[PDB]
Amino acid sequence: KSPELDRVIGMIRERAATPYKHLSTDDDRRLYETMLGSMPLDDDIQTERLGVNGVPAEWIYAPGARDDQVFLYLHGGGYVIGSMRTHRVMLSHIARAAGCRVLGLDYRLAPETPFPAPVEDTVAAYRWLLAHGYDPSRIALGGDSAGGGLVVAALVALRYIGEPLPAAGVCLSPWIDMEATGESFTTNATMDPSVNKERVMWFAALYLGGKNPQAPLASPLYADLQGLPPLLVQVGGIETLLDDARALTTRAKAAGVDADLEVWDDMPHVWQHFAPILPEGKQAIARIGEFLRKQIG
Repeated sequence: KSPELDRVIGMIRERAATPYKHLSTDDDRRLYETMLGSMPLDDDIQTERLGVNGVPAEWIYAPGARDDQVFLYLHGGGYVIGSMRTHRVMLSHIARAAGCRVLGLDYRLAPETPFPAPVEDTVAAYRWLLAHGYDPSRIALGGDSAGGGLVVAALVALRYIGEPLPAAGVCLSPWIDMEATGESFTTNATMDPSVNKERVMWFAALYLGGKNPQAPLASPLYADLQGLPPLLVQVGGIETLLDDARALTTRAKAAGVDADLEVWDDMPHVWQHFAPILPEGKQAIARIGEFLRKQIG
């Protein structure tokens, strides 16, 4: 009922109103860009496009950034849409809050390049960091929705191929279950203005390219989470993805991982995206900054 929240909900509903199933993939991508395009990058943010082991990526950082601390970021958008164009402003807020550099990946999207391309890209990028002298103890992975699941999957993959693990993971409204079996997909169906089971199914079919929906790297709900670094998980109380965040946290703790779950009342899917215009978004990002400062600081 805050005016700021009302405004965010309005922007979300305007996008969510448009029939996406009749749109070309690129029109769906652009529709996402359109929603977020009204919030410009601060004038003092530095960015640079580059390839990291072949993956298109972008440095994003505010003045006074510690150049040795890196938040490797995986954007959301169902593994189908999203990019630094949609995510760079939020990332600049996190960068500034954490006092670190962000390295955001424009990782391979489906249907052009389906699962497990994003996991491969995340590993390639992390290997690039290590090859260029960044210390695992000063690197954290982060991601929202699809990217949030990808953080977990990438961490498991890295352990499986014997890479030194990074210091932490951050998951924002993580999507960890291709089949959308979480009960909140039923109970929060009318509470959640952004995300519903239909749309998730749409993304999963495109991401999977016919592969097993329960594959641990697509659905880390089924992955071995042993040995992962401390996780911060944020999610909104009205989200259909609420149970994905809870299930991830429960499974991580059972695996002996240090996982902290924050359920933010009344907040929509990836509300941190609207930090420039939403107090709760700035508050949540401040929390992320504190977590990163603790882990990679």
